Amino acid sequence: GSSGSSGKGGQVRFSNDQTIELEKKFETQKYLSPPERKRLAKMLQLSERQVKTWFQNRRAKWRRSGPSSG
Repeated sequence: GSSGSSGKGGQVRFSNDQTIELEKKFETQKYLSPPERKRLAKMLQLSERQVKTWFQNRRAKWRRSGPSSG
């Protein structure tokens, strides 16, 4: 009962599988060099700007989520 959730917010455009991986990646690396991001956009069928914006914004948020002060 107590259990609960929230969010489902954001003007992001991605697919189920796309999002799944898109995240599983940022986990191992908050960022991604051009060499990869380029190929990734082809693997997940996403766009460079989509793989560059998502991550970028992701970290910006993750930072606050993580205790890592500095």
